[PDB]
Amino acid sequence: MVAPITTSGNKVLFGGQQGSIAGNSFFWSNTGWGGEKYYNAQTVAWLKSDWKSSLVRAAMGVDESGGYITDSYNKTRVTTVVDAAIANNMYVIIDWHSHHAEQYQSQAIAFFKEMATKYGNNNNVIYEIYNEPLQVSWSSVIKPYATAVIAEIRKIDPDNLIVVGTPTWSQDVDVAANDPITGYANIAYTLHFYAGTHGQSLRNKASTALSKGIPLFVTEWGSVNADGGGSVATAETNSWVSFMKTNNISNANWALNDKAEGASALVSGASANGGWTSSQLTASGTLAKSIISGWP
Repeated sequence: MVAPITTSGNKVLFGGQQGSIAGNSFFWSNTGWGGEKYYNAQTVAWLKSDWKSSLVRAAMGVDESGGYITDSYNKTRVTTVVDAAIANNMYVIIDWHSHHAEQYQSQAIAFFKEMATKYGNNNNVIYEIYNEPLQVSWSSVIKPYATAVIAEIRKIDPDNLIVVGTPTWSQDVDVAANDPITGYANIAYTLHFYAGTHGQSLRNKASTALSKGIPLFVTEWGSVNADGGGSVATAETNSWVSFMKTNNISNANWALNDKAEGASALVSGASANGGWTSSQLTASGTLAKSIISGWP
């Protein structure tokens, strides 16, 4: 039903043609952290019908407090959002939302094997296997774990996109480009930016990476500071959108959530049933709807 996603050189393709999609990341799924109330079919359908979103990202907390490693119901929140994205003809990222993914390798393999088995025949699904590595080695920390998890997914789901986290909160895509994962089909690399913190020096590294032949996917970006706080950087966000559209870079905005921080798209109390009007969107949410609604 939706077009299958593939990669070829530095391009992420849809039904074999260049293009890109825009949508939304939910906040951490973790029990007690307040983003869980939006993991439901009404909010998913509303992002589709009112924001024209093409994509939702289920950000399943792993080793953080209330994450999947101690609270099994995180997986239920993910499957609820996956089923709803399929029901609404939207792509969906299943995101192992950890800063230490290599330390939970067997758990990550088991989880992605169960997902690939249940969902691997749907074109909608994208596997994101390591949200945000920290200041750790690409060759000696991330790449060996990413290779192990990809080997296992590809034995079950030969095709659907896998997106791999990069060093330094998924900034160092130019490092991954110097030592890419070869031999497996349809693998892209994560770039995260926050417009209040990151500008031209980070676009320069993304340009280097694309020049060296690797495809990028922005599974998370914000218009505020990297810690999720602060003011919307409208002009810097525009420069990033220009860069993403130039290079057909798909993207998910952080976060569809109503916590009292700058990155939250919604004003606190915004209904979990969706139906939000203009005043229930924060400065960041207003700008993200504009970008997503206008995406080519």
